[PDB]
Amino acid sequence: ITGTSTVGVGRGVLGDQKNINTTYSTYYYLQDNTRGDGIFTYDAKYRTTLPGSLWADADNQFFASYDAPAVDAHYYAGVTYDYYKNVHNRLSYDGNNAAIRSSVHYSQGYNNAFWNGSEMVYGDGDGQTFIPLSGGIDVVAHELTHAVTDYTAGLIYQNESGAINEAISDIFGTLVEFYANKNPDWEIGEDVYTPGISGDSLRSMSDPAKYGDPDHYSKRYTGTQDNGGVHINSGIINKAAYLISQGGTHYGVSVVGIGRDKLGKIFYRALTQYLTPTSNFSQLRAAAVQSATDLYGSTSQEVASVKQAFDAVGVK
Ligand SMILES: [Ca+2]
Ligand SMILES: [Ca+2]
Ligand SMILES: [Ca+2]
Ligand SMILES: [Ca+2]
Ligand SMILES: [Zn+2]
Repeated sequence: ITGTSTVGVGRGVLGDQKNINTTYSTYYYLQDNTRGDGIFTYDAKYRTTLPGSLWADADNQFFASYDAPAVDAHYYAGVTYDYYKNVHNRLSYDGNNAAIRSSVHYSQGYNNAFWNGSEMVYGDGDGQTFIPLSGGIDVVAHELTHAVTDYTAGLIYQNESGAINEAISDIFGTLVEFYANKNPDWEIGEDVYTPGISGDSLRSMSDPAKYGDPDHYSKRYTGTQDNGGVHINSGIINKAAYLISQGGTHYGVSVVGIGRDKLGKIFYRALTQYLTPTSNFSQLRAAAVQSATDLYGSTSQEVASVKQAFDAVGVK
């Protein structure tokens, strides 16, 4: 829509108040013109046709409970866009400022969120397993990082490449959560997963085995479910990424952590310059070693920690 940029205020899924960038033209729309070619949020109105209607509001105030998921989708897409721009110098997911689109209230009782190839889609949850999925900044950044992967390495969504694709999304979703300093942690989806239980989450990067995911290459899932285990075997990479950052001893192998910032520089580099559509875990290891080598030198501590981390999860 063509109109005047302005700022509205609302409340997100967890009840927190925030300012959001809106556009005025008769109504106030959720259209942020301050970032790239824009961030646009749509109402799918409980249907599955996409994208739905650009979200329109009469007074620029978004405190209705129906508004909550739109507020957070719109706001967290802007925070993810800022993370990629400021930290990695990348302009939107394609690197050329592509418009970012999201639809909320997709279907009824839908317990998922996803990047479909052209935009982000978020269900409201059934209210028991999940509350509206856009309330989780790690979930929003996870889905938006799939768009980044799609335009760069192009990892196919199955078997080891799909597991890497998923791990990349959990790593950058977590790094975005630390960037916004929103009670950060190494768990995924804990702000929106099971509102009746405290403490749990969908997946853990610091201890994937907590929920039954593998944390070692010898425990990988080799069946056919979940497209060959893309959400299961990602735990091996997540654990390696946690160790590179934080350090620790895992199955007897000691890793000195080098921190989150270096972790994000090494993996962003591996992702945008060395990973290809069919890369497997062993190729991920070699891409990560080469990336740290490029950035810090072959006899740096950084290269040494990437190697120990992959040795600790059994990836050679
Ligand atoms: Ca309103
Ligand atoms: Ca958190
Ligand atoms: Ca988290
Ligand atoms: Ca919970
Ligand atoms: Zn994913």
